[PDB]
Amino acid sequence: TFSLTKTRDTFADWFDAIMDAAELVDRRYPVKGCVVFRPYGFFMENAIMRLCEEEYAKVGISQILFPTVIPESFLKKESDHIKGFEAECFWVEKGGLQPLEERLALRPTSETAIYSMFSKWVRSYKDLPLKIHQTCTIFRHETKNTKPLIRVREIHWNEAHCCHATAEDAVSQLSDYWKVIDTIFSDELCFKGQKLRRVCWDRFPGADYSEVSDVVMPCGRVLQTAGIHNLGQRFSSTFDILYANKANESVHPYLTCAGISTRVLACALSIHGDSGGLVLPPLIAPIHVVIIPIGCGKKNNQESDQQVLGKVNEIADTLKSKLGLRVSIDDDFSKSMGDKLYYYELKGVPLRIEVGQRDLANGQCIVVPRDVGKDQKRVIPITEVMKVSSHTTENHELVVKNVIKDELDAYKARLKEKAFAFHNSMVTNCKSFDEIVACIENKGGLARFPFYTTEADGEVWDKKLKDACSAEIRGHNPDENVLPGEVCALSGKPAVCYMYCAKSY
Amino acid sequence: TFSLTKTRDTFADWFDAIMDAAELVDRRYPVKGCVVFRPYGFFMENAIMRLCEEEYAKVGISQILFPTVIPESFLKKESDHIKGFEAECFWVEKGGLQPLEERLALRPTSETAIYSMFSKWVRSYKDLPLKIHQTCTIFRHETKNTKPLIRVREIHWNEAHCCHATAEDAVSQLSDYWKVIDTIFSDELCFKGQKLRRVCWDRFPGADYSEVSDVVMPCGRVLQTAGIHNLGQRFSSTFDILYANKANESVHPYLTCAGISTRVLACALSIHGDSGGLVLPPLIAPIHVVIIPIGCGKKNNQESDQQVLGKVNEIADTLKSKLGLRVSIDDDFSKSMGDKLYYYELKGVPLRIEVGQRDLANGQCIVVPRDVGKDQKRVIPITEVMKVSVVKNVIKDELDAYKARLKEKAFAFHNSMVTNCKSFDEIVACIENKGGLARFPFYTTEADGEVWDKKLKDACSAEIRGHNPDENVLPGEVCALSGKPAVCYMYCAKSY
Ligand SMILES: Nc1ncnc2c1ncn2[C@@H]1O[C@H](COP(=O)(O)OC(=O)[C@@H]2CCCN2)[C@@H](O)[C@H]1O
Ligand SMILES: Nc1ncnc2c1ncn2[C@@H]1O[C@H](COP(=O)(O)OC(=O)[C@@H]2CCCN2)[C@@H](O)[C@H]1O
Repeated sequence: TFSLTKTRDTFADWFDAIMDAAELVDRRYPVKGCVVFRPYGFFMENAIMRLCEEEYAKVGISQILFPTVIPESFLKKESDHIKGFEAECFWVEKGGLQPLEERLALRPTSETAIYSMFSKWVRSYKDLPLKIHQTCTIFRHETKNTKPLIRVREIHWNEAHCCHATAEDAVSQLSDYWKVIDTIFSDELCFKGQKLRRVCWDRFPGADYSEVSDVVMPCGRVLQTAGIHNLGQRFSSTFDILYANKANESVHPYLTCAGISTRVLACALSIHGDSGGLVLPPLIAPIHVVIIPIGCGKKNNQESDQQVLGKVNEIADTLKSKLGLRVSIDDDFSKSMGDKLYYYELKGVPLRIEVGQRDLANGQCIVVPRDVGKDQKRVIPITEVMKVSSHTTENHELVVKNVIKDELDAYKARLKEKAFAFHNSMVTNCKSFDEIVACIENKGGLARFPFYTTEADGEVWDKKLKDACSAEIRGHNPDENVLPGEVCALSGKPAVCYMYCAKSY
Repeated sequence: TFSLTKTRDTFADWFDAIMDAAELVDRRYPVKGCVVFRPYGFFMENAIMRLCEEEYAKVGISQILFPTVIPESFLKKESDHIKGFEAECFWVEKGGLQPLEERLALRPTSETAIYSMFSKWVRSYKDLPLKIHQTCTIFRHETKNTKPLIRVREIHWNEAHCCHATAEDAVSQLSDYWKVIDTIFSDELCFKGQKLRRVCWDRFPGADYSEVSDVVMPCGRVLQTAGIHNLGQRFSSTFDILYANKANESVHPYLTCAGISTRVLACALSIHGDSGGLVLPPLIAPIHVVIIPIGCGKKNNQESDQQVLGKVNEIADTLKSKLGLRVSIDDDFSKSMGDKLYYYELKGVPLRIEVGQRDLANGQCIVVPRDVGKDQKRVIPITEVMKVSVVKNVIKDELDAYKARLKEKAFAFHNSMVTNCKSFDEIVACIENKGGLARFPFYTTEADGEVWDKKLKDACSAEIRGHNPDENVLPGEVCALSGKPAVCYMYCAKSY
């Protein structure tokens, strides 16, 4: 029976227990770090990735699918990329009883395979921009201490890869990627991450620079939940991607990529969760609304039951047909309300509506959002609940309005406000080594501090911080401008940026 | 430039040529049988699997995702299953530079993985039924004569697996799978296959029996394009799946499964295609309607061009926003009208809308369906094209009429490729000259029938595919081969 307040000290146990109790994943598959996505959990993952796919389509990035297997000669082409990943590669060496003539790696990430094909698809400036993405699984062997969604050896994800005529287009693409992240993470999943330029000594292998969303988790560690990279022209030279420009000069195009995985789901579940279990944003709720008939099955009350059950159906049909909501009806009269409520709250269903004989007589039903619970139940007339208004805007877009929709939207907005407040509370300004360390140890989250360099010699301080408190310098936000005359918290030299330090997953 | 006629003799080449010219897939990925799905092709495959997912969801089959890797120990548990699939296993043997403790197989199909987990998930009758499906790729190493979508080594597919309390529930599940297949194949993709109980000597390895859709391709060979299987209790025993029933008895549940792959897309493209290239059912058309401004860029005619382009945008906006259709505008004036026509013809765009000054002055536009072409173009008032009011619109009507024309023709093709035979000679003669499916009354559905299968393969390289149990045997009907009373009508064909 799941009942555990979700705090810094308890989160790790809370997460493992909720994974099982809500039947999201099954870790008992006998391959370490390869977890079964069970139905209730997979619906959430699929919803997140479908949204990504949909949003990528709107900004001209086309969905494709590559094979899982990458030939060894592809994977070894780019030096810095392969050294970064070679320990992570599963190798296929036989087909049946016979050895393959060329070994095949299961993709740890798809740059080497995709850019080998870009080399063929890109011959002229006419072929650019070339923007694709795929939703698939990748494979990482060396992943240690596996945790569902957060650190696994088979990882469900989406990767976008774009080929650009110029440096400026490449830079502009990064903003397009960030637009999609904000839509997914904040507008839809109601949480926030710290946007950073990753420290240059820990860039994506092969990248010219790497930008990330480091999300504060309830334990106080950060989780890298988006990776958005400018690969420059390095891969284009290695994989011989060349296009003839308008002057018929042969040019190496720029490459960019963006990746999100099951960690996005990890964040949404973890940040919004409470002592009763899950609290799901509407996007990823397999059931937006559970309607529960109450007080049925009484003696010589078969007629009243039919009327109650009849109205429950008319509510369900309106919510499904007119609003597109996912609705369930729990008409199992053997189960007590206590046991039903436990279960639906455990599973994080945003709204329950209770309809019974008495309330039906008064023309009312009870609507209870998941985050605030029974104490702040809403009495809403049944007529109002059935009330749907619609209009068409200038752009011929249908705008539907309804109280249950309003309640879902208000629910989202409360989750968002609470999640953003949590993030904001876990960014702490520090003016010294000691203040950063005490923050990491006592509070967790991100320690923000002015720092003297964004260049490679900053790694010296990354190591001291790691040794002192196991926190690492994650990066800085270039859009945050340092005040003149501010000094570096660590060296005393003039500050050129604010670095962010944290314990990482 | 693509202009290959699509006949029984040219189909194989026609298929290879249009895969490339339409940029559906890319065979130049240098692992044999592992092809890239390019954007235009992937839209199609994705539309088909999303529909399958949606339909399965509507009948209580929930989507899940299992790992790609299956440990060797799991894979070898069911004797006939492993004998059926061992040759086709890619074996993962190293993690980094280090050999793996236990070999991992890339899933050739997921029964052994999934039923190991059913064992853990099933405890009592209240856990049943348990119904799942997944869209993913599987791996079959031994596949030869690879051909995109039809015969590949990495195969994009959907597989559904259900666990049932009774034998009757398992039989009823097969009917649900079949309704979904009919929806996808016929209602949406506008083609037909022959439903058969697969001959018992050629069942799915580990199945009690197999049901299939064998679809007639333009070359006259048949392609197994759906596989729907009753696994009985065999796997449940092997993987220790047990449930406590209402009377607290420990009993084995019944398992069923169903699979569709990239072959569905293959059939749709192949059956509807013509000498101009693809002809796409609306479900898999990345673009339903291409709108083309015509007669623009003339000397001193910039005013009239912006009127034409303005109206072209108004039509696109109405079709996109009000009706939900996928619409593309080709206003690139640097390209010839001939090159545009050829391209959208080749890519199979259901409808072409042409808008020019001349037609704009009469308040009209030209609508050309892809299947019938410019000889049967429609001249439709623009106000009617813009009129939207169940949603009704003349362009939506043209897409529906187009869809119905595709179905009628593909169904007629199927029907013309089923030939009734009353003797061994007629079967051989049908197979050798006409192709398609040879249907004949036959004395048994059981294992002794394989003697005649062997004789037929030796004569003309055709095999007995199976029989449809729904077909009534005419009173007094005799077996075409033995003269004994017929108990079924077998279907024989050359296979892919
Ligand atoms: N073990 C794991 N378990 C779960 N999620 C993970 C794991 N490892 C990484 N992720 C998730 O994959 C995301 C993208 O990977 P990235 O940042 O290294 O960039 C790229 O790879 C580029 C972009 C696509 C093509 N390559 C990571 O940010 C993390 O959220
Ligand atoms: N090499 C290939 N290339 C393209 N498509 C293929 C290929 N091989 C097979 N198919 C396609 O996969 C389908 C399912 O395979 P099935 O019939 O043996 O049944 C099952 O597997 C059960 C049901 C799912 C879980 N197990 C085949 O009908 C064919 O359409």
